Amino acid sequence: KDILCRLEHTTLRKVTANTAIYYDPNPQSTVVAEDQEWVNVYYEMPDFDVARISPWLLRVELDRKHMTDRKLTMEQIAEKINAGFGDDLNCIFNDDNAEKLVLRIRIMNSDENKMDDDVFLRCIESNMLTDMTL
Amino acid sequence: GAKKSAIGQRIVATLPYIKQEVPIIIVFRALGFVSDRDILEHIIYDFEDPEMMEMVKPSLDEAFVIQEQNVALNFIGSRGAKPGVTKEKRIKYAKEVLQKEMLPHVGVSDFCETKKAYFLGYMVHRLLLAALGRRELDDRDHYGNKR
Amino acid sequence: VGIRFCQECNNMLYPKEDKENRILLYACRNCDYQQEADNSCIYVNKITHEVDELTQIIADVSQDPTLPRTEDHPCQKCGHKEAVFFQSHSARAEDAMRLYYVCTAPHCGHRWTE
Amino acid sequence: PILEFLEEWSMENLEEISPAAIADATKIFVNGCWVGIHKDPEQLMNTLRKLRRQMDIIVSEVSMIRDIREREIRIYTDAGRICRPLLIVEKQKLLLKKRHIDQLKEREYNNYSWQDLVASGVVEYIDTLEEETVMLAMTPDDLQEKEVAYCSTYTHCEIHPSMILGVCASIIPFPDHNQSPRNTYQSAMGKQAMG
Amino acid sequence: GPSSQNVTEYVVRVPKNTTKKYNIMAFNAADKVNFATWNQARLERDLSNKPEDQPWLLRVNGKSGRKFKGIKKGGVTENTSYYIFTQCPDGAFEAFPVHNWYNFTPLARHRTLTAEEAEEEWERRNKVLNHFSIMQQR
Amino acid sequence: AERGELDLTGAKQNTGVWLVKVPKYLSQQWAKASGRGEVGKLRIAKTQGRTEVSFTLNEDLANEHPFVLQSVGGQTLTVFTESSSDKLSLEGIVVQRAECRPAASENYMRLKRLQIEESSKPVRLSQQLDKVVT
Amino acid sequence: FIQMSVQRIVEDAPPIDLQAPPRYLLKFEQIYLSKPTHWERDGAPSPMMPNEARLRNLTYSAPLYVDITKTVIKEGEEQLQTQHQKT
Ligand SMILES: [Zn+2]
Ligand SMILES: [Zn+2]
Repeated sequence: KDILCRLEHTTLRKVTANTAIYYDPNPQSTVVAEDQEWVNVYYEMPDFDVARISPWLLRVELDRKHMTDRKLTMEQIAEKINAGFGDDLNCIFNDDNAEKLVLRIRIMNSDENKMDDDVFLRCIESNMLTDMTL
Repeated sequence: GAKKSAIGQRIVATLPYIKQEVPIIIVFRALGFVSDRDILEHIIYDFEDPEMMEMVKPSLDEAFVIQEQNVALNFIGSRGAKPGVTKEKRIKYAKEVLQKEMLPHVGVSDFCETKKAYFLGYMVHRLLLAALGRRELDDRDHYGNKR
Repeated sequence: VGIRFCQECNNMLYPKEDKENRILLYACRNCDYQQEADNSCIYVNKITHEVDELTQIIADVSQDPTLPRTEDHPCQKCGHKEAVFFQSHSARAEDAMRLYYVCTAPHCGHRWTE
Repeated sequence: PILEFLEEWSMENLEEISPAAIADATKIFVNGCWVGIHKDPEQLMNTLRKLRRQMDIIVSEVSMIRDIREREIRIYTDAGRICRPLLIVEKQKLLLKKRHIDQLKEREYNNYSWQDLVASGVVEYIDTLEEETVMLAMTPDDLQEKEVAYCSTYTHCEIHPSMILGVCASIIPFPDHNQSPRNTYQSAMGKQAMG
Repeated sequence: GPSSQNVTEYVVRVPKNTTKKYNIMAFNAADKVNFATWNQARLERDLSNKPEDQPWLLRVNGKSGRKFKGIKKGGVTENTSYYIFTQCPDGAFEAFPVHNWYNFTPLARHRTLTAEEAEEEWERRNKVLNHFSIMQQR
Repeated sequence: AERGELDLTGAKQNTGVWLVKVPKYLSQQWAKASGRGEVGKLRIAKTQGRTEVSFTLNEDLANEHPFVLQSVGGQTLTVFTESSSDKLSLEGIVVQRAECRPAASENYMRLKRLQIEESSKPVRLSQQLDKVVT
Repeated sequence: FIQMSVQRIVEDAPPIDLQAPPRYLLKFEQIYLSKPTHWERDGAPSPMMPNEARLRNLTYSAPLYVDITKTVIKEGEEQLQTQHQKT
């Protein structure tokens, strides 16, 4: 079954439960209340996003059952995003201990400082749910 | 494509005597329903259903350039199978198709455009419900569907 | 989730940010109109769509003579012994075998599932 | 006559209402034309059936289909719709009584005929669309028997289940005792026989 | 008081002819029409026909106010008739037949894209993004 | 000052009017006896939590019609007129809607049958000709 | 088809209008269908029995006639109406 998991084509659309685009310009004050508990962990010592980051944010929820059934964890997924998009996307994600798997995405500070700052998150999202392969 | 996959599935009307099927919102615009609410009220009867709303979003965005009934008719007429050599001929041609050629059983009188929009809205509503899976697809083999 | 229309032209309102103040605003295209956004969420899609079918089921199915009826599941709201049961009927449910019940008593559109 | 009658029963015209009323009301279609909406489809359908059964304003070949789960009432008056007569069952009881049979026995010198059954509202034509909404008892002798309790809402009963057969298939004896491909071959041979 | 159980019955009168024909003008709830701000208004037949069988144009306060278009109700009432009952001091209702019915819709006022600009910017549709930019260009 | 100017007194004074739906035969009799001004009486009865509308046709004209009221909140209706002197006016706003129905039902279907039979007279049907045209 | 469709089609067809300038109008008005009749070589019409149609290889047809009204206008504010009965 491990080999099957490595053979079977898996995309984020298979492991994600739901996804939403949130507008929260200041990451220190997440519009999602529950994110603040875990997002504060990362934004306590921000890196590469201290100066600037996209005010828009894409939040993805992943189904634990599909994730565990495919033996997929957030680590390689977050890396696979940066493996696909490069450093274009600041990708930040909650601990495995959380009831729901959450990863937070913003467009890079230099692109904020490629098509648009907001709507291209739909291009990113739909591409991540379609072409991006885990 | 990034933009294509960002907009996704979108609705086109295959009208008679027209070379390329127009975005469905243009037919409502051509019927005279200008604002998005006037059009969506005929498509979505319960605005509290976000799924239907998200399914119509790309159709509204595609039509956005056409914000006038005369422009939609000129667009329909310039897409006519016999293009009119001038905008006035194109608009009268497009009106004649929408008056007699499209949905004749609903009506052919010059004031039946309101009833045609409701039935066209219902055709879209059925397509949306089918795409959303709330209603099963019609069966060609069902003899109730035969004559 | 909520859709807003321009109060002037009844056209769709689109989310926008003011670089001057950095706040979400619903701006009307072709209309130079903007409105104060409140939900702060511009888009959401449920891939697994774990929506409860009880919301979609219609109380009028209690009148369908082709639906089965059972006296073993009394309605909680009114105590009526007879109830009407059926399956999901939604094509997106890849596993639709659970039974949804609706009270057979008139004007009592109570619905539940075992 | 249907469209005129619907105006009597407050069916709201599409051109005289706001779309917000369409959510709760039921769409009324006639021959595929969306005529309007109605807020009390149950009383309307009962009235339509009663009028059809009485042959007052609606002829027997008109079919009324109510999609209860979809708030739609479709009335089809067009030609070419295949339909068949079915006995009406109410309160788990046949509307057909010995008086009707006796009158049908006394068919000669009495002018009582099939048309009197339709006019009596004892039997009605059900088309393929309306059959979807019909709960049909195969026989009154066992399907509508309270002891079986399989279904307590039969709306119609088959006159005789053998009437599903055609002309050539009705010549087969005991077709229910033959393999289905053999009933097909006889249906061809019966057309090739001599007599 | 009596209002809890009041019963009123009035005679009905139907004039044979009236100097002014009665018509129904209906507006949608979303139109939010307000007559207090209508300091001036114009109701006249349209110009697209280039009369009794043509749409109506409704304009408020000249060019400054809102514009509406009235379209005749296509569905005839072969088995129905409409009458307007008005209160009268003599205790009798006077009914006027609805000679015509017109449904009015508001017309937006802004820099609408012309047929030529649409025939031009249709070229965008193959690759359109960030539609706000089209209005900034216009 | 223009030909199209509307006399908005109906709107200014907020004159309220009732839109009532009645059968063609009923209004036809009223139009025939219009010169009498005694076509009938309209009775309205209100109770603690219920009100009903009904009309009684004059005996001579006939030789009870309960009315069902309908909501006016779903669509704003107004009444306007055009004077023969080319002067438009707004009579008022529709404040109540009602519909006429007959009290009886079985005998009422007889009238409908008579109307159907009368309506069949103009429906021309192919005539069988006993002898060929010579 | 005969009782209704035939008459509806005849009535549904738009009246022919012709312009020179005198104006002419043709309006179809009523359909009549005679019993199946056969015309002998001499031209004598006779009722056709189906047995005869099968035997003589005839076509069992009914003569179809229609009432037509012709109105002419000669720009002199006057119209002449002529009706061709059972054409
Ligand atoms: Zn706007
Ligand atoms: Zn209950």
